[PDB]
Amino acid sequence: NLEPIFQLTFLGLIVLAGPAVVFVLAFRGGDL
Amino acid sequence: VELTESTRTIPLDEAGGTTTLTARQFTNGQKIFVDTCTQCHLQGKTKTNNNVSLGLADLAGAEPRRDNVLALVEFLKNPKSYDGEDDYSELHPNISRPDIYPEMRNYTEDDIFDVAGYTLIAPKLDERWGGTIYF
Amino acid sequence: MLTLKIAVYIVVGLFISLFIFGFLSSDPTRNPGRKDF
Amino acid sequence: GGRDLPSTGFAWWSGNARLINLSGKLLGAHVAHAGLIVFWAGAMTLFEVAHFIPEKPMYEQGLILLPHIATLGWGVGPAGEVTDIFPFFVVGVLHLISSAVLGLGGIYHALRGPEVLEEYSSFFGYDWKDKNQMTNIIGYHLILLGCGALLLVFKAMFFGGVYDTWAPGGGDVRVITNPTLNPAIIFGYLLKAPFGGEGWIISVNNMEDIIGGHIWIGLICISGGIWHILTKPFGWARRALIWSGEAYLSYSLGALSLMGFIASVFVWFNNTAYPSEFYGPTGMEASQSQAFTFLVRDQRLGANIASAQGPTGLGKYLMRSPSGEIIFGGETMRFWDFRGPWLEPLRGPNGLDLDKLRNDIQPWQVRRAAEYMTHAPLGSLNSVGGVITDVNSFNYVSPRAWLATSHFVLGFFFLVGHLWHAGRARAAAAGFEKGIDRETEPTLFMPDLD
Amino acid sequence: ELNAVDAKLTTDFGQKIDLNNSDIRDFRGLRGFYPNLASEIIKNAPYDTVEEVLDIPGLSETQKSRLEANLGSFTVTEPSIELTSGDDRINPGVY
Amino acid sequence: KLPEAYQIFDPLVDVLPVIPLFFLALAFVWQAAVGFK
Amino acid sequence: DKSQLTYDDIVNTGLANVCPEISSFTRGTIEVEPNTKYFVSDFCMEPQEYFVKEEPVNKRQKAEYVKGKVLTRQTTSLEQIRGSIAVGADGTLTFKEKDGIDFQPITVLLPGGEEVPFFFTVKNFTGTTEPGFTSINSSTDFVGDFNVPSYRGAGFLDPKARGLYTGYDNAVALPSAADKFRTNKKETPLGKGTLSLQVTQVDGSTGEIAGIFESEQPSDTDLGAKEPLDVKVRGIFYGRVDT
Amino acid sequence: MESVAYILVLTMALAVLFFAIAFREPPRIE
Amino acid sequence: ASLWEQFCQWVTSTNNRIYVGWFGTLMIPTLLTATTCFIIAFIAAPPVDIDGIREPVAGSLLYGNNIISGAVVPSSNAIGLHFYPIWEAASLDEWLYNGGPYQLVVFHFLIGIFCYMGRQWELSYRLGMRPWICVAYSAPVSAATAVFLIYPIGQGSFSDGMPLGISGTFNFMIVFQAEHNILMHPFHMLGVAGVFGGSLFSAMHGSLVTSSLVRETTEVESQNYGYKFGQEEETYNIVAAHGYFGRLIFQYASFNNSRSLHFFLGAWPVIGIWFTAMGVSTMAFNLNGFNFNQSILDSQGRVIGTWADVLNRANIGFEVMHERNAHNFPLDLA
Ligand code: CLA
Ligand code: CLA
Ligand code: CLA
Ligand code: CLA
Ligand code: CLA
Ligand SMILES: CCCCCCCCCCCCCCCC(=O)OC[C@H](COP(=O)(O)OC[C@@H](O)CO)OC(=O)CCCCCCCCCCCCCCC
Ligand SMILES: CC1=C(/C=C/C(C)=C/C=C/C(C)=C/C=C/C=C(C)/C=C/C=C(C)/C=C/C2=C(C)CCCC2(C)C)C(C)(C)CCC1
Ligand SMILES: CC1=C(/C=C/C(C)=C/C=C/C(C)=C/C=C/C=C(C)/C=C/C=C(C)/C=C/C2=C(C)CCCC2(C)C)C(C)(C)CCC1
Ligand SMILES: CCCCCCCCCCCCO[C@@H]1O[C@H](CO)[C@@H](O[C@H]2O[C@H](CO)[C@@H](O)[C@H](O)[C@H]2O)[C@H](O)[C@H]1O
Ligand SMILES: CCCCCCCCCCCCO[C@@H]1O[C@H](CO)[C@@H](O[C@H]2O[C@H](CO)[C@@H](O)[C@H](O)[C@H]2O)[C@H](O)[C@H]1O
Ligand code: OEX
Ligand SMILES: [Ca+2]
Ligand SMILES: [Ca+2]
Ligand SMILES: [Cl-]
Ligand SMILES: [Cl-]
Ligand SMILES: [Fe+2]
Repeated sequence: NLEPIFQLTFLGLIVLAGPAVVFVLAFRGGDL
Repeated sequence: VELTESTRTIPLDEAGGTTTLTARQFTNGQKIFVDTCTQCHLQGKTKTNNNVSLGLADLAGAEPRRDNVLALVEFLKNPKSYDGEDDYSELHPNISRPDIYPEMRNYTEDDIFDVAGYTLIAPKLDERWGGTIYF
Repeated sequence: MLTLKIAVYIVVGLFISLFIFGFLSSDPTRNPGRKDF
Repeated sequence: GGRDLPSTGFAWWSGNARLINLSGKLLGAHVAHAGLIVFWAGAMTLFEVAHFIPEKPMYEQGLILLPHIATLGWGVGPAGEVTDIFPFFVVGVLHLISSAVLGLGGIYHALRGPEVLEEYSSFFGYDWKDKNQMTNIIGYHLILLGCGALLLVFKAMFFGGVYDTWAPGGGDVRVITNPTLNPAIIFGYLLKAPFGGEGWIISVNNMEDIIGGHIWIGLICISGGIWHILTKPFGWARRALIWSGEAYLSYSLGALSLMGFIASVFVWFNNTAYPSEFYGPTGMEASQSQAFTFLVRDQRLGANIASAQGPTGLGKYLMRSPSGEIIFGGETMRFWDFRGPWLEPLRGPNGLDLDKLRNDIQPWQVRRAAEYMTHAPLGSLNSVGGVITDVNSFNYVSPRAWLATSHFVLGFFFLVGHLWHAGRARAAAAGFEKGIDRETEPTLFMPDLD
Repeated sequence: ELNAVDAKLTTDFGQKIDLNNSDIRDFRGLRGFYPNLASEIIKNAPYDTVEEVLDIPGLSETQKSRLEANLGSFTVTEPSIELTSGDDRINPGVY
Repeated sequence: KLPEAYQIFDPLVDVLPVIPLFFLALAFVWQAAVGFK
Repeated sequence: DKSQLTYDDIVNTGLANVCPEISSFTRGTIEVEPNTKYFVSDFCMEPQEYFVKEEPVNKRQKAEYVKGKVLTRQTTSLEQIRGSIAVGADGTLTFKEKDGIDFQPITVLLPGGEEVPFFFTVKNFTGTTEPGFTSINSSTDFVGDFNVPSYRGAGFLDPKARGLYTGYDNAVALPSAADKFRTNKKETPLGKGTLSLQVTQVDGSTGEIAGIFESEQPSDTDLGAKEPLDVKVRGIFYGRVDT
Repeated sequence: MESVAYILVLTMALAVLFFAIAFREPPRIE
Repeated sequence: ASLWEQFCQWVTSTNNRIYVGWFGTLMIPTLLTATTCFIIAFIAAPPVDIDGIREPVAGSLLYGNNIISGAVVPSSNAIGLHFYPIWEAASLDEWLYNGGPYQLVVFHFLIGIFCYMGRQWELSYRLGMRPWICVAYSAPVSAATAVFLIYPIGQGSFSDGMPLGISGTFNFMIVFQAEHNILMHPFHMLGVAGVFGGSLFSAMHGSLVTSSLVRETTEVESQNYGYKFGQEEETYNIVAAHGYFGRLIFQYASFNNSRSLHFFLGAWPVIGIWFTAMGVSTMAFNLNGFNFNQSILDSQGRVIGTWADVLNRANIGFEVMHERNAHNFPLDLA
């Protein structure tokens, strides 16, 4: 079913969002 | 073994006519059983009155006998006492009374057929179906 | 029974009072380190 | 502010202690966290709305937030039937959006705002040792807490009412018109014993007493707020308490632990503020429901339910409480203090009345008793309903069970946190939280014990 | 030495339904009996012979035909209080 | 169920409540990004 | 009086174990016709004093009753009992208990530490007066007999799981000595008791009657393990006669 | 009379507790 | 100089052989009360109708018990959660029949142990110590409160409290497994990890220290005489111990820090006992252990049993046999 595909995609986007913020702040040397 | 055709072959009425549920109908009846019936009819017992259980001897002993699909469908539309004398439409969940039984109000005729079919198939998968409360 | 109840109520009230007024009696100052507070 | 061990003396695993004297970053921590609480409120409400089957009882469906909203009188009708799904959705959306606002504000103050607020404003900047400012903040927040209790009062009296399970005609949303302002009843609830038959404040059994208590709480909290804005701590309070940020934290921890225990017991026993139409039956309710169900069933078969002795010699269906009240038999003798709207019509002055049990039992009481005895708060951790010896076909654990277990555990761990922060506050104010000084070790100057 | 219900199990109580001692659950094997006609049998007990189960007041014609149809499944022994005191005929503690 | 015009976002709502848990995880990640100092 | 009181007024106060009292000291009477049945509505029975006939080692010493203290609490009253008072041709009044809460298990403590449980009951009490009564008054003494069922039912299990219609019939913990105990064979015989209800107060305006009772009945045999002791119970009673 | 033996062993344990506390070997720094 | 200040100085005195303190003013009376009543009831109390079914259970030594079978039996099921002090009984014999000594002993004991925890803080404060020994003692306190108070509150009867006896404790455990499947409850599993691991770490730590003691004696005298009480030097070689244990498994599995190691020793069984106390406290509200009965089905739908199903058969046996005259109705709901 396509419901669980979207659930996993929304979950994967939310999961990557936090480490993305950390990764852009570490890659550009922000106020970590 | 597999869930064969003969395991899903159950009596339809009292005249010897039989019916054979599909796998989809068996799974829909099992789902309706888990969602609606099991709070009192877990493993074929009756937690509120275990003199009248879902075991095959008890279903055969009802008046008229309820070990076929049509009698079970008639019971879930108009439930009676075990001798078929007292009106139990305000005491047993049924599709004819949505105002007091809203959980059954969206179940179609084929949904009642499937849950009746599952009620007939489940005793031959379990030797403890319809026994005592602790068993 | 009533005499026992009154005696037990008095005994419990006296011990609880001691605890409350004991911990109200500058108990932060009763320590071997600093006691200004 | 130091963000490492060499500059703070606190490790990473104790990092938030680096904020104790950084009031701006502390405020941002506090405000982002509130974001989180309002976020869970909104997102959990939207989840519960999305999974809700409204013709099915809420307690069958793993819901702990929609019962709270339904008890306030939103989206429900008689017998707690769901009229409209939109108030629950509205409560969810408003919390979720606001939580976005609160999260943005906490991030600001935490990452960009000034790390200390004392050089910026005297009203907002605080020193933990400044007893006037600490009581000012207590006072502002007390006026707000009293306003919240008065908002519950306003919802019950002026803006649509609350769900009363005890309402005549059946339980319904009703507007409270005569709240109990009598302080004898309101504070005699505080004076009642925390034991069987008395139940302290868990035994509040009517909405008039609840709404009147919140009028008094609102009045008490508003008056105590002004008190603490206008006043300073007195000498006995100054000499009795520890005055530090960790100390005030630990005082709040002990308070939170107490309210967590009270909440777990409240949801386990009380069916008025936690109506059984939304939360399911209490355990006492379900046991009395089983005894009533089999009283009715055997009476229909012609048993003399009053003259029937059981195997022990006590009455099988009816027996006497230790003070003499006519109560249900078997193990539910323990639960003879239970009161419920389905049961109280069959009760007389002496207890359960024989005439009402013979010729006043209605079919809805039988239906409710069967439903409540089969929805007893017994269940496995993987949500298998009923007794633990039952097989896997009934997916049910009561919301009362989930809420009570959660809050008991939370309450216990917050008592542990109280002990940890109180003890540490005492040691840090006394100066030996980092260990015994070797030169001035106090035991080396004490005399020997024997 | 046997207790009294064991000695009753030696009799015809241990083979078929006794209108004076059998619990209501034993009437479920006859079609149309549980719960109403069995309750009327238990309430109007005792009986000296099987035949006076037909002389219960308030029996309908269908109930009389059902009782006549299942007359051979019934026995009558002496009423034993060990099975009848405290309404064990209605609820003997068996579920 | 959600109201009908919101029902296209039923899966996203289904993953909404566990976002605070990730926040507890996220701090550890940030400490891992700075060396757990 | 607990007539205007509610449940919340009576609960946990012990007033649910006491029989209603005829407030009116009216020494009235209730007129009765010579072949009519009058129903008794809420017959209550409050035991107050408890005695057990002691069993001495001597055979010909006087037996005598010794007072016992109740260990069970305020759970010792019969109430909500329906009955019938029929008047025969010769004015003989007959009290006949029908149903209600007509039994309480009561455990009393004797001097010496012997605990005597007994099945205090008025079950199927039939009690006659002297002939020649035209009313119910202060001279009405219903003297008669009632049934005493066994204290333990036949579904009771002893601490070694032996009972009458359930449980073992032998001492299973001692496999070579299992059938050598007479306590393996349980029995529940039907005992008999004597009850005198002496009416002392008749309120003819509402048909209320009150008075005293003296009762004698056997005690618990523990499924026939021991011989029953004789228990004498004295107390007070109330009822409402339906004219 | 087995109760006498039980009371004796429990009393011996409690008396050992009393003597082990009130008349312990006192700890001394030397 | 005042009489009250002199009493405050005596109560809080570090020179007392047994420290009293303000928590001790509550602990000493309560614990002495519960100890006296427990000893008297364990020796001589008459049988208690625990289940409220007029079937009194003999618990004391004088009524035929031994030390193993003896107990102070819980209060009557008829009492439930009702407060039953001595003065609410019509006689002492009624109070004894209904299990009043259990309520007296339990309530005083529980106050006494909470004040024991507070007294541990109090003496740590008066000695200039760090204050968290009482946090460690909160784990046995939480377990005692779980079995004596919290489980009766959740089940609605002190009759469901753990009896004050050895075989009564076993009865409590067995009935608890029958009704809650505590073995399949992940928090008991943490308790067991707590006590098994705590004993493991007790043995490892003791063995590693005893293995690495500095030679200070002869082999005639006991090695314990190589330690002087109050000596400044360390009595064992932590580097040898670490060099042993980091070769027994590998180097970074071994503590080189004594403070880190001692923290771990304190923390592991305390956390485990906290978890199992919360398991019993949550099973009070019948949030039971894992139910995997008929979790596995063959393609037809026939049950394939597992070890959980055999465990469930054992749980049934206990359940249908326990309090065998108490139940009148098909479900054990509390
Ligand atoms: C409720 C959870 C919570 C909150 C609100 C805080 C808040 C704070 N911590 Mg603590 N912390 C927590 C949990 C929390 N912490 C936990 C669980 C640990 C253990 C791992 C720590 C360990 C810790 C240490 C060791 C330190 C702090 C410090 C701080 C402060 C400065 C943070 C900083 O410099 O980050 C900088 C980090 C970043 C810039 C990375 C990005 C962080 C942002 C917030 C991500 C937000 C993502 C979010 C989805 C975006 C939404 C935006 C909008 C739509 C709303 C800040 C007030 C520091 C301190 O004391 O300051 C003096 C410090 O040294 N914390
Ligand atoms: C007060 C807190 C609380 C309570 C009572 C509930 C209760 C419930 N939730 Mg909700 N939930 C909560 C918080 C809560 N939740 C939070 C914070 C989140 C976000 C992560 C969610 C997200 C959520 C979702 C997404 C769903 C639920 C669902 C449910 C239901 C089934 C729960 C279940 O199967 O659990 C299983 C039991 C466990 C997982 C056990 C967890 C044990 C914890 C970790 C122990 C912690 C102990 C202690 C605090 C640790 C401290 C350690 C240290 C101090 C030493 C139930 C009604 C489900 C439902 O039916 O909804 C319709 C569902 O789908 N909840
Ligand atoms: C408890 C929460 C709290 C507290 C105490 C503060 C305190 C402060 N903030 Mg912060 N802030 C918060 C939340 C908070 N803020 C949130 C949630 C946001 C995001 C919207 C911000 C965003 C923010 C910014 C961007 C700035 C501040 C600034 C300031 C400082 C100056 C305040 C000022 O000018 O007030 C005087 C202002 C008023 C009296 C008007 C506002 C009145 C409020 C907003 C209306 C009603 C409140 C609310 C809507 C009621 C419902 C709330 C609900 C949760 C119950 C002060 C230290 C400034 C700063 O850092 O100074 C250096 C600054 O630049 N704040
Ligand atoms: C949550 C809000 C809050 C907080 C944090 C405080 C905090 C404080 N208050 Mg304030 N107060 C509040 C609300 C609050 N109050 C309200 C709403 C009112 C109005 C009624 C007042 C009225 C008030 C007055 C009149 C006074 C204070 C004072 C104080 C200070 C000392 C209190 C103290 O030592 O208590 C410790 C408590 C005691 C020493 C009393 C011992 C009695 C025993 C221990 C009670 C045990 C009860 C038990 C634990 C729980 C049972 C629950 C229930 C049945 C009772 C402290 C700063 C005092 C002060 O310095 O004034 C400026 C003071 O005189 N408060
Ligand atoms: C609102 C309540 C509150 C507040 C504001 C604080 C605030 C603080 N605490 Mg305290 N604490 C509390 C409650 C609170 N605590 C409770 C209830 C307990 C008992 C368990 C403790 C026990 C405690 C100890 C033992 C210590 C502190 C310390 C501290 C300081 C540093 C904390 C830090 O950086 O954490 C960093 C955060 C982490 C390392 C992460 C914690 C991980 C937990 C175990 C997760 C629990 C699981 C959770 C339920 C979700 C499950 C997720 C799962 C699915 C994976 C800070 C001042 C420290 C201190 O004394 O500083 C002076 C310290 O050593 N706290
Ligand atoms: C030498 C005598 C040995 C007795 C052994 C008895 C069986 C014990 C089996 C368990 C093994 C576990 C030991 C691990 C511990 C271990 O490794 O032991 C070693 C230890 C000697 O070791 P060390 O020389 O290093 O001494 C350590 C000292 O520094 C002490 O701290 O032996 C003992 O302590 C005494 C022997 C145990 C004695 C225990 C008491 C037994 C007496 C009980 C009899 C009462 C019955 C009453 C009826 C009369
Ligand atoms: C500081 C810090 C921290 C913290 C942070 C925090 C705590 C935060 C937060 C935050 C928050 C608190 C947030 C938020 C948010 C929200 C949002 C973003 C929202 C929204 C919305 C929406 C978009 C919605 C939508 C919808 C609707 C409208 C309805 C329908 C459904 C849906 C869902 C679609 C940490 C730990 C990291 C550490 C470092 C530092
Ligand atoms: C709303 C409501 C209500 C009402 C309620 C009320 C009215 C209340 C209250 C409340 C209150 C009124 C409270 C309180 C409290 C208190 C506390 C909780 C305390 C305490 C304590 C402390 C904390 C102390 C401490 C100490 C000591 C002991 C001594 C030394 C010093 C110190 C400080 C340490 C009712 C129920 C009607 C109904 C329902 C709703
Ligand atoms: C030092 C700190 C404070 C301690 C001082 C307190 C002293 C004692 C106060 C209360 C003790 C006596 O309090 C009194 O107890 C009896 C119990 O027998 C209660 O009496 C209650 O039960 C008895 C049964 O015995 C009934 O007869 C009575 O009708 C009923 O009201 C009273 O209602 C109560 O007022
Ligand atoms: C300082 C107190 C510390 C505890 C010490 C007290 C116990 C020491 C022994 C003295 C006890 C004597 O007290 C007496 O004991 C006997 C034996 O159980 C009890 O007798 C009890 O048991 C026997 C048989 O088990 C029964 O026949 C008797 O009917 C029953 O009451 C008495 O009721 C009690 O009064
Ligand atoms: O008491 Mn003690 O064990 Ca709790 O579960 Mn119901 O109660 Mn009775 O049974 Mn099973
Ligand atoms: Ca349902
Ligand atoms: Ca979905
Ligand atoms: Cl048992
Ligand atoms: Cl029961
Ligand atoms: Fe060590």
